[PDB]
Amino acid sequence: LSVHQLAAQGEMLYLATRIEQENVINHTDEEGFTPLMWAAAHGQIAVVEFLLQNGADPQLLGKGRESALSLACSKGYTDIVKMLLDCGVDVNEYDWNGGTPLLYAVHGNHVKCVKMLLESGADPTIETDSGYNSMDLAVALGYRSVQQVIESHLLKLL
Amino acid sequence: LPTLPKLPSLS
Repeated sequence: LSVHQLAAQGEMLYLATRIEQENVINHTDEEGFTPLMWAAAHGQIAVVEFLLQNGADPQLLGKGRESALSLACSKGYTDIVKMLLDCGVDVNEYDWNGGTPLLYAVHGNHVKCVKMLLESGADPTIETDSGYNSMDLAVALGYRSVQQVIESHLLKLL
Repeated sequence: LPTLPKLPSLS
């Protein structure tokens, strides 16, 4: 099983073995995804920790500029988001799908993730090419708790 | 294959 797959399944033994045999920790697949990205996408906290501790680069992006952060944000994997935020990744980066970590957190109704992003410097007034920001999206989708967190943050700034 | 949701896209 590829290192990506071992990561996605949380197969700590086989994954730890493989990092010994070959230097493959940052090896990308066809879509530019690192094992770390696969681990983030599947909410494998233990694996994410293992990978970061063993040289995995959290800033590496997919072909469509996908990030480990946005992948974890989109699913509401709060514990992984914290870890990656603590790596010092950019919070405000866009991908080709026009999404940012905040927009994916908002889209998924992940209130805790939204709070965490905003506290890490994610800017809720940055817009997609369509002209809507994170507040707009929260209002559009009817996510009232998410709306309040964003509005509260904005209010404290002004 | 890890996937992100398609987000709203306005004309």
